[PDB]
Amino acid sequence: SLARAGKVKSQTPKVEKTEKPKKPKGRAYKRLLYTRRFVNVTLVNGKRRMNPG
Amino acid sequence: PRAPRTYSKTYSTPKRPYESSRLDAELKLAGEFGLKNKKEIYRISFQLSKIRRAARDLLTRDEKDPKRLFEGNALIRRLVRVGVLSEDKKKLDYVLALKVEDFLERRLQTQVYKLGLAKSVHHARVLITQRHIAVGKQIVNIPSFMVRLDSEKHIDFAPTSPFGGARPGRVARRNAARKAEASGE
Amino acid sequence: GKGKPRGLNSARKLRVHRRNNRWAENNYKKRLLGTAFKSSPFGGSSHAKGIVLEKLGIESKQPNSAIRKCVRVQLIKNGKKVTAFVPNDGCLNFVDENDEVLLAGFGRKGKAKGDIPGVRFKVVKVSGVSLLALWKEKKEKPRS
Amino acid sequence: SVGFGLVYNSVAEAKKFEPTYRLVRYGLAEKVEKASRQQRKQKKNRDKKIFGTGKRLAKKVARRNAD
Amino acid sequence: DKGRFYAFGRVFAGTVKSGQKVRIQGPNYVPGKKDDLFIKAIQRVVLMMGRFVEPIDDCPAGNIIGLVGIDQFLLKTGTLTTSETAHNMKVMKFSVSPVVQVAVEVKNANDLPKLVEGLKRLSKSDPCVL
Amino acid sequence: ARGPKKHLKRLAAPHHWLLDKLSGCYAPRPSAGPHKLRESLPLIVFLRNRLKYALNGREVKAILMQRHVKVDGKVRTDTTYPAGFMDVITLDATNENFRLVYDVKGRFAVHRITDEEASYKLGKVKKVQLGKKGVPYVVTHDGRTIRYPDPNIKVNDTVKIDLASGKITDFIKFDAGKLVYVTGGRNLGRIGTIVHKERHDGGFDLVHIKDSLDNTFVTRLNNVFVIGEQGKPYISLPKGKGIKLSIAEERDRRRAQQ
RNA sequence: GGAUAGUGGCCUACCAUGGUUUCAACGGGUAACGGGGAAUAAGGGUUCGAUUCCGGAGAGGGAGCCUGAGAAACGGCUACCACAUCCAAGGAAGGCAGCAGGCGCGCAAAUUACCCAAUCCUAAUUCAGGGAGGUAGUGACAAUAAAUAACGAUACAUGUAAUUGGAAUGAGUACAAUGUAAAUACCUUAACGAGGAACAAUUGGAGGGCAAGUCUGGUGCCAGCAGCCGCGGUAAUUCCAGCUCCAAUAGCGUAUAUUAAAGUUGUUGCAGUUAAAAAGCUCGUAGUUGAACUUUGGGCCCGGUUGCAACGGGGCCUUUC
Ligand SMILES: [K+]
Ligand SMILES: [Mg+2]
Ligand SMILES: [Mg+2]
Ligand SMILES: [Mg+2]
Ligand SMILES: [Mg+2]
Ligand SMILES: [Mg+2]
Ligand SMILES: [Mg+2]
Ligand SMILES: [Mg+2]
Ligand SMILES: [Mg+2]
Ligand SMILES: [Mg+2]
Ligand SMILES: [Mg+2]
Ligand SMILES: [Mg+2]
Ligand SMILES: [Mg+2]
Ligand SMILES: [Mg+2]
Ligand SMILES: [Mg+2]
Ligand SMILES: [Mg+2]
Ligand SMILES: [Mg+2]
Ligand SMILES: [Mg+2]
Ligand SMILES: [Mg+2]
Ligand SMILES: [Mg+2]
Ligand SMILES: [Mg+2]
Repeated sequence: SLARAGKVKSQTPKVEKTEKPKKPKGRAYKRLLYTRRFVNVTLVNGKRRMNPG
Repeated sequence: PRAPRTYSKTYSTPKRPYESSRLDAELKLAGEFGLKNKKEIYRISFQLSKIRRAARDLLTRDEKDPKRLFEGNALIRRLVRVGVLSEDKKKLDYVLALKVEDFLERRLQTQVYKLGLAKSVHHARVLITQRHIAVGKQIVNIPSFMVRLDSEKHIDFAPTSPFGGARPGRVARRNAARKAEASGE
Repeated sequence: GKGKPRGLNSARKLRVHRRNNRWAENNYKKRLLGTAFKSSPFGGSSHAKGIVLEKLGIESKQPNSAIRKCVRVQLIKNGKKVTAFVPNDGCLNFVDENDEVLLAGFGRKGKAKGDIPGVRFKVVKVSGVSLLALWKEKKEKPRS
Repeated sequence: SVGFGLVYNSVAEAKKFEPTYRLVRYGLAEKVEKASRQQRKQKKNRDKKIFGTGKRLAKKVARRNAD
Repeated sequence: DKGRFYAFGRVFAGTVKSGQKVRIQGPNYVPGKKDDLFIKAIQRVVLMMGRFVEPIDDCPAGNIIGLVGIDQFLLKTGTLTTSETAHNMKVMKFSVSPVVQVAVEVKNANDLPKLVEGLKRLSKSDPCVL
Repeated sequence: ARGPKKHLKRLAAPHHWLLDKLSGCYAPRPSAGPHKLRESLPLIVFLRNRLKYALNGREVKAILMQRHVKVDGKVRTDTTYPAGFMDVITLDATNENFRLVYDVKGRFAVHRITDEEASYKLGKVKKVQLGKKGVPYVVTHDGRTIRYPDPNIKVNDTVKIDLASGKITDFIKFDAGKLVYVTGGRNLGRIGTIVHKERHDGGFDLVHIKDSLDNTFVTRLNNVFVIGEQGKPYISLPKGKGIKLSIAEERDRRRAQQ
């Protein structure tokens, strides 16, 4: 039935965003990704990984 | 109305968007050559594919054919002039074996770094973009320039753009004007 | 042989046979018959404006649940009545009875998408403002 | 800076052959102050309606509006 | 022309210009936060007279003028401001109210969109109709 | 469509004019005149694009208005006068004379000539007919009619035209071993000698031409222009003399100046 | 014979019964103007082409016609049909599928701007005219280039932590100048114009296809996501959010159509026992296809191209022009 549309979005707590420093856009972002992925930072976990736990 | 204006695309996207090996190779190229995005790699691969198709169509023709000879010689001349094709590989079969890195090396952003004018490819990129590099007597503020193997001995700083000239800059002016007051007088 | 003429002078039969057998393809037959113009309430167009007639709760097909909150809309172009899904969490409050809505296809070239039965269109805008720009707080619906 | 240059054998030849806008730029005979294109075209269209000189029509409307 | 409905009103402060960025404020526009407020521009300032409109380039405060190219943005009334902290003006309360109510339904079910459009245009042509 | 066209859109002009693509919407339409529309060369094109003397069409008109230009002895104040093959452009100011001939690439080359031979012109005899009152005459490639011709002059021959008295001084016949210019087709601008003429009654007559480099090509009779006998041209040939070097040899000649 | 500028059943009089067609006539449909071309394409193909050029047709629908070389012209006329304008009601005037602009229709498309400076065109003609055309305004149609940072010092384990510093620049704004018909914009620059360099990049995703979380809170077959498979019914990697990460990036997503993928239209190049498909069977016209055979083989020369050899031609006889 109707009169239930938006139930979860309505009763979803409004967690506000967390201010962080901006990311460098463009060629600087490509540089940041290249260093994060190909200087062998501690992200391997055996072979390779891209998110923590 | 006036004649149509001809225009062509200079790149081509990959068929498979999310191939991890291709993404890693593209990121390696972008990091090594200080590229802004994947569109520059796409453009280089598109140019390489056009050249490869031309050389293939020429190689299907019989040897000493007039058209094959003329067009292959012209293509080899252009590639060695731009320095992508080495001087010992003027055969039209090593043209087929050209790579993306061969074109990316002749970039002005790569050459400014390899000539010691910059500390990194990204430093060369910002220096070129900020009009600091002159190829001959002409400022070239575009990292993709394809130095012609004779302008390489001429890549230097411009008379303007105060790393190769007289003026002391723009932020140095305000810094001096603030330091004169901060000194006390 | 392979069941088709190979003779150098059999081009007429070959092309006539191909012409006859192309009718078994759905896209070719629909294009040559102009099915989209007569049928397919969107008369060969990507989008169509309409006036919302009723909010309905259409129960999704098995094995699913969660009735989908569609709207019955009368198209301005031809007066045909279609059902349009309102895709977002909520967003049924962003559409009202007797409202103007832009509808697009559901992505499956006229086939019903997902577990929604008999629904081949979705709402893109309502009262002239994007449904996504209403779901996000970027814009607000004009007062009416 | 790369441009074009012309050197006529005389000032009379320069006036005879140089375009009016370039002469006005240099300082020679100035731009002729005509009306806007819309107004000029409207004026010529209005004159297209009247047949003769127009003093006949002026005298004819001298009486009417009124008597 | 059905659906233009020139915006008649008075400028109380400042000068309005043809082609001037202005803020449309709704009759219930809160001036603190965002509400039904538009950032649009005027297309033509108009002098309204005995049924003939004269285009005007600019009009000073305390005068009567019409506006062309606006009012698809405010339903009934409202203020056009250039300040960003400009409270909307008063709601223009009248001694009468809509009290006689009737139901309307088209005989031809097919032109319900026409009925809806006519209702929406009448609800803005008449100030006291609801 | 209701009458003759008077405009010439760009990209519809003959490509041998080498007009700019984006200069404007239109190209100078060759007015009616002696040679043709396609096979012509407007004076505005010759003065603003081939000699660069004038910068605009207004300047071309200014040049033409003061009787400076002269085509075949006459002033020809027409901005788009259809100058064509063998026509003599003479300007009294900047006194040099050009004979409009075809270069090896088929364009109308700028070919300076001298006053002592700009007097005459050559003309291919288009037809030999008996006019009114039994007076024979010849019609030439440039639309000239000449009364009382030599009784031995036939079609496909060439006639030297005084261009001052406008009369025939000499005539060359069409035969094997005569110097011929190619005035149309793929080989437009080539110069060679006649090897053989295949007749093809009803159809089109074909003629084989052999250049000085021994290259032999066949072309339609309609676009061959006898200019003399081998080694003795009656006119001054252009810089390349219609050799049609291959592209490789052209590149070699270009690279021979370093 | 008439008519035409002229051929011609183009029309007329007489005469004959012919002319087209399964090699598809004729009829019907086209959301069909044709082509140069466009997209996609290993090859072969498939789809599109109203639209910058060429040809045709039309100026609301027809029809008729004047002038004129050229019109069945429409910013020429006449009538009818349909619309529709002003009227003092007697009458008179109409044709934006030209340029702007308005209404309507819609998913769907811009200024009632400037100028003849270029391109050309027209005229009695260097001079005048040109919404042809050019210029600018609007414009994320599409296309090209590529800002959003770069480099040091110091601490920790080349990287990291809002531990600091000096440089560089254009995005802008603007003397002037160039550009322009007048400009505007671009280039070139006097001065100004970075530290959160807030001068802050977004669009879609993170189960698989398909690159990226078994993170946390919420909801609990509800709300919703989901192109498809599927997720959600109190342990949600899939919804709603925060963090982090991914992809492309001044672009990204969505809908429709189309192309490749599609060897799922197969000529190349499909399949037909059981997945869809061999006619119940035979005859047979059109069509398609159809056994073998007629100067081969000797030989002597001249001679071109690639490196004395190969490959390419020509001339003679051999019962042979
Ligand atoms: K389920
Ligand atoms: Mg078509
Ligand atoms: Mg049609
Ligand atoms: Mg077309
Ligand atoms: Mg159409
Ligand atoms: Mg056309
Ligand atoms: Mg017509
Ligand atoms: Mg119309
Ligand atoms: Mg007509
Ligand atoms: Mg008209
Ligand atoms: Mg007309
Ligand atoms: Mg128009
Ligand atoms: Mg930014
Ligand atoms: Mg700039
Ligand atoms: Mg999530
Ligand atoms: Mg994965
Ligand atoms: Mg199959
Ligand atoms: Mg079965
Ligand atoms: Mg079966
Ligand atoms: Mg048979
Ligand atoms: Mg046989």
